[PDB]
Parts: sequence; structure tokens; C-alpha cells
Amino acid sequence: NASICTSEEWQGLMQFTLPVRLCKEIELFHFDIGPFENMWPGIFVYMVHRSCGTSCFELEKLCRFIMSVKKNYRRVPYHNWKHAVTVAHCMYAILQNNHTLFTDLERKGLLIACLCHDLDHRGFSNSYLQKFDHPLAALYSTSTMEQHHFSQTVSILQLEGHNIFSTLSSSEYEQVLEIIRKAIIATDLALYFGNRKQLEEMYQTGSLNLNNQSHRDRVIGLMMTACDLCSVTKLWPVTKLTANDIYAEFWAEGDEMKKLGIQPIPMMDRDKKDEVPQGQLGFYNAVAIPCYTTLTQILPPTEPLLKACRDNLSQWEKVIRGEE
Ligand SMILES: CCn1nc(C)c2ccccc2c1=O
Ligand SMILES: [Mg+2]
Ligand SMILES: [Zn+2]
Repeated sequence: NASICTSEEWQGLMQFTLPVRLCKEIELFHFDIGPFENMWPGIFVYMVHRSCGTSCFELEKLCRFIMSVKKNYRRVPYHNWKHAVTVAHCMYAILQNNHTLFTDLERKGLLIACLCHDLDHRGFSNSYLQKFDHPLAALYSTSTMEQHHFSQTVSILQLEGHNIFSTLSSSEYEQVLEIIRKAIIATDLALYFGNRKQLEEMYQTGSLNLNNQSHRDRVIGLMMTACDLCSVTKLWPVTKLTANDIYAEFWAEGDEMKKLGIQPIPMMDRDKKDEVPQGQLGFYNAVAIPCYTTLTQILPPTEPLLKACRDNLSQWEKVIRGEE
């Protein structure tokens, strides 16, 4: 159905001014939004205006949208409002460093898709919902949550005074929603592996062409994964703290499986905390390093994301060796 923000919430956002010392900070890939909670809605407005312009969206409509988007996130340990803004910030840094490669419609679509990508998340994986016949898995067979997140995105845009894309042409509005839809779906990690493998082959053979739409869609997809997994690109102390949140949500899912007499995978088992550093080595080796390596090849200015991920891989290797 989607929840609406209050008049007080959106009007408070309209008046927000980002402190000048942070304008330079937000441009960095390693930027951590963590210590500026009150500013997160305002940080998103700032990023939208810098990337798309102050004339791109009607200020009141944009403020209503952000605040209603904020309300439609649940108070789960990881897949919350904080994660939405963190993923949107990383997209802003990628877009800013590759400005002319993407259209005005892609830049507005991607930043919106990133803030909306995990809308109404329940703290449960797709496999869990499918295994326990949850109504969301009956409605959406594959990429269960991701289809629900896009359904929630459309629902918020269809609220009163929330359609931030109304001023686009009928063809452009259709285009923007398709951009948002493919971007949200791409955040399903199960789709990433095949997507990155296709991109690798295209890059190595020299057949990758950003003029080709299917290629573009695949590049956008990898950008989505790269933003979604960005906690691995922060400074070590931030990366550790976000892992705690990721695991707290995983262990609660594992607890639900145990209550139903099902042993969860070690990742979702709170009695298997000792296995985490090896699980992180495996995740960096087969997921994060390949992701950021392919991203840096396609978009060389995204190199600092790979550099930070490689530093965090080094820290996890240091944990294993007994140097933590
Ligand atoms: C703690 C870093 N991390 N670690 C793991 C293991 C993971 C597994 C599936 C989806 C996302 C993640 C992830 O972000
Ligand atoms: Mg998700
Ligand atoms: Zn996410």
C-alpha cells in the first residue's frame, strides 16, 4: 500500500543545508554517512542536485518522496534506511567520476533506484521466503524481494505529490521506470555472478560497447552490485561495524530457521561466529574482488573502490593469521 510522510517531515528537509566541510567529503568513495544521521535525507537531496541539477525535480515533490521512502524502510539490523543512503552515496561517487558516460535520465533513475532498492525489506533472504511458502514468494517466483522493492518504489511515486517524474515525456517516464526496474532486480546477488562473467568475456574480447543497450544494462547491473556491497570499500573500522549489522540480520534469519527445526547455513548461525573471517575471505575472493576488478576495468575512475576492497581483504587475511 506504501506509507506517506508527514508535512513536518518533508518541510524540515526543504530547509536543510549541508555543512560546507562535508561537500568535499561526500565526493570521496570511502565517505561514511554513518556519523551524520539527521543529515541522511538532506545528503540525498544534495547528491541529486549536484548530479542532476536543482531544476531536475520540483523541491517539494523530491522532499515528499525521500521522506516517504524513509518511512517505507523497516527497523531491521541491516537492510534499513542507513543502507539505502549508503548505496545511493556510492552511486553518486561512481556517477560523479564518470559523468558523461551516463545520460541525465540514467543518473536520476540510478540515484532513485539506489535509495529504493531495498524498500520494505523484512530481514529475510529470497531463499527463506521461497522455502517457507511466504506470500511474497507466491506473488514473485524469482528475485522475490527485488520485485517487491520495485513494487514499493512504483507505489510511493503513485502517492499524492510524490511523482517526481511526472514532468518527463511519456517515452522518458517509461524509460526511467525501466532503468529503475532493471537496476533494482540487478541487486539480487544471485544474478550478479552470471552478469559479471558476461562482462568479463566482453571486456577481454574487446566486444563491450556502451552504445549497445544490453551491454549498458549489464554495466548498470554491476554498478548496482558495487554500490550494494560498498561496505567492503570503507575504511577498516567502518567495514567491521557494518559486518556486525549484516551478520545480526543473518543470525536472526538463522534463529527463525532453528525455531522451525531447520539448521541454517553457517553464515546465518550465531553459534558459528568463529567461521566469519573465513566466510569473509571466501566472499572477498569470489564476490567483492571480482566485482570491483571488472568495474575498474570498465570504468577506470572507480579504481578507489577496488583499492579499499583489496585493503579490507588484507585486514581479513590479517584476522585469519592471528593479527586482528
Ligand atoms: C559482510 C560483507 N558481506 N558478507 C557476506 C558473507 C554476504 C553474503 C551475501 C550478501 C552480502 C554479503 C556481505 O555484504
Ligand atoms: Mg536487496
Ligand atoms: Zn541492498
